[PDB]
Amino acid sequence: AIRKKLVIVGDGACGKTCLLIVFSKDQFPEVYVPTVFENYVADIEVDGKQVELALWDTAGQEDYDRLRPLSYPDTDVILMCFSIDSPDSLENIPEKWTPEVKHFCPNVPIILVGNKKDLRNDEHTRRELAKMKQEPVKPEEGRDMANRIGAFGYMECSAKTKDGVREVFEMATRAALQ
Amino acid sequence: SMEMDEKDFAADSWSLAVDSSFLQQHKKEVMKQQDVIYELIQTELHHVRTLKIMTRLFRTGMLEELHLEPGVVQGLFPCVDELSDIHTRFLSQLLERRRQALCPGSTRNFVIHRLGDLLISQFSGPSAEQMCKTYSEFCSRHSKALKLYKELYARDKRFQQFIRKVTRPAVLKRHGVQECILLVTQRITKYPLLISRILQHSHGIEEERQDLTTALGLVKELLSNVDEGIYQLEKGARLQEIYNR
Ligand SMILES: CC(=O)Nc1ccc(C)c2c1CCCN2
Ligand SMILES: CC(=O)Nc1ccc(C)c2c1CCCN2
Repeated sequence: AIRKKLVIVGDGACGKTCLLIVFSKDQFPEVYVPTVFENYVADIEVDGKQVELALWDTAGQEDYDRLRPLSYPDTDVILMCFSIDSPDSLENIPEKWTPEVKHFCPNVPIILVGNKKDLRNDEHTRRELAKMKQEPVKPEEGRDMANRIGAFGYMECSAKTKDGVREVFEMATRAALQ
Repeated sequence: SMEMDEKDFAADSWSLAVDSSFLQQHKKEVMKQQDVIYELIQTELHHVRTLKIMTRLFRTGMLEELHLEPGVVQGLFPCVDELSDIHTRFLSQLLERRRQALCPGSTRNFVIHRLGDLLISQFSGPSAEQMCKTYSEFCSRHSKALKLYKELYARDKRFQQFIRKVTRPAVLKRHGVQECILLVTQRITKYPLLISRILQHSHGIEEERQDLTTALGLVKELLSNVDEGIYQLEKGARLQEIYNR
């Protein structure tokens, strides 16, 4: 089994920690949702190839510009996250996160991931966003941003229900192998 | 880690660690506060364990089995003894606060009501100065350690056999040399996330809310100081490259 490294980036409220927890446990925690994620090495078999995929979170490093890049050495795939209930998290992708990852991880594939997709049809989310003249991120808005930033691909998931979670990590493994 | 502490922190949460008859005696808000405090101590136990793998399994194993050039082991594991001393002392204090709080006749039922003061003490005075000095040094030597590791693994047969031998057991799956270095660098930025969530469930006693608010400010001050004091060292970097930073 070959070893590959994955790092997840995105704004503090993008759901990156939850996404790593749910994938690594293959379950949305029923009793306690952890505050933090240390690391994990997932055994994944994608398209007949066995890989040990090491998973890392950048949560807590968002305000520390000299500590945060220490998470990037030898990264093989980047998951660049935004929350579908937060158009503001999508706006920070093209000129903050994208140029940073392209600088420290040249030629590393980036997958743009739209997290919390279950909130797209959540009435409380729609009412709250309508107060700031906003709405949940549309699928075409996600795809267009991924196209614009030169992402390897665009994917959506919900850590809450687990829908799309496995597919994101299997695709990330495929990207890391290219 | 020692068996006693591993068993005490084996459960996924405080609510699953204590007896169900003891859990039933508390309000929901106390359970939520205790679950986050348990996560802080449990992750500190694991961090101290990462430092022991670095000092005892890797560092000492290389000194006693390999013929590496002098100063090579220090370059692979900068500040590990100082880091181990800081966190083993902090872990000792957290575990003693839990132990003092146990109900008579129990080795698992406890409630920690006064964590704030312990966190203010850890993140102020001489201990904060030592954490700041040690992490500014460690984090500035992070890239150099990874590059030295990669060079040795690729060119030294005896080094490669040593690494493959001591990292083979399944319990070392997440703890290779590079993984340990990144786990240590990431530890300090986990504290504000945990402390903020403990603070969210500590409004019941105004002195406690005030103490955790002070501790959270001190941890952020420390992180800002460490982040401002970092500059990656590079083997073979010339003075001209440095003064043209
Ligand atoms: C979302 C998750 O997985 N854990 C979690 C739970 C609750 C809070 C307040 C929090 C976190 C993560 C870091 C920020 N604060
Ligand atoms: C921490 C750091 O140096 N980030 C970084 C590196 C390179 C570029 C171009 C860039 C960033 C930050 C967002 C804007 N562009």
